[PDB]
Amino acid sequence: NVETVAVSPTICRRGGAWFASFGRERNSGTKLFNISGHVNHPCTVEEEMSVPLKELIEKHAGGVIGGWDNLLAVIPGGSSTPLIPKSVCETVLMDFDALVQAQTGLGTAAVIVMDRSTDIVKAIARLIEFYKHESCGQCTPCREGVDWMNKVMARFVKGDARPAEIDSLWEISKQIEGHTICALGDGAAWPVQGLIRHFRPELEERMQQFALQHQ
Amino acid sequence: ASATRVIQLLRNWASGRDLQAKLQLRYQEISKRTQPPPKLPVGPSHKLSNNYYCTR
Ligand SMILES: Cc1cc2nc3c(=O)[nH]c(=O)nc-3n(C[C@H](O)[C@H](O)[C@H](O)COP(=O)(O)O)c2cc1C
Ligand code: SF4
Repeated sequence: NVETVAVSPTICRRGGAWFASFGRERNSGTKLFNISGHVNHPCTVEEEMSVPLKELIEKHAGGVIGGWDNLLAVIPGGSSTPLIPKSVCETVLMDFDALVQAQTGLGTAAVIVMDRSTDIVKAIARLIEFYKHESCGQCTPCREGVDWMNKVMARFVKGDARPAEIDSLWEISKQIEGHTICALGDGAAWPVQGLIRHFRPELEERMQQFALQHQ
Repeated sequence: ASATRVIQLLRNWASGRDLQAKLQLRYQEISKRTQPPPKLPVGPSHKLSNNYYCTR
């Protein structure tokens, strides 16, 4: 990666120990951070590895729009990583191990924040549509299953589906992950899993509202 | 059954029982030859998840 190559000469000049002094064990160094979405000051900043997410947002991004209580969800490491809600975002650190223990992963350290005035299902569905448009089509699980996920997700936003399917969708994602040639299939499966795991009531309520409205 | 009273009594007495109670000819008590459509439920393997064929 560009960042690894670009930091190697400074590591050589200043020493491995100087770089290793930062962060926790097995999480050494300083990492570039991108903050985007529903923040007052979206920006790119360089900061110590194991920073808290809330500290990073409140210090460098100017805070989440409408105050911290207005936070709904965060995707901490780019679209591939699953999202985490406010309850876990409160006291989570920004590194590989800590973010894995939160069932997400550090990824590329691309924080994308969403307040409570956005449609979380719509945002995840847009990410799935991006993945559908970006798959190379070489192997059948990614090609077929990501197209299928895209179609299911679009229906989910509307609420046109039924409650039983959600589990179906979860199973479909499992089938894709670990069965493809490359990790694009995993990167499409994980956001769906995160959305299901943390916002199943929202999907159920949307389906119920659609069923009530359509009789 | 359209049988007269005297004929009914004679056949009942010859048979030794009441024949009008249990007639071997069928009448309007059978079901109609046109019926409403059925719905016909599905079986237990019609789930959308937790339904892998290797487990059944
Ligand atoms: C679908 C997909 C897209 C990727 N895109 C990039 C990318 O744009 N830039 C990048 O540095 N790594 C990308 N990666 C990860 C690369 O494999 C990575 O660069 C490689 O492992 C070496 O990176 P490293 O210097 O961090 O070890 C991508 C991986 C996948 C599965
Ligand atoms: S998982 Fe990777 S190799 Fe397979 S179809 Fe998707 S992009 Fe192509």
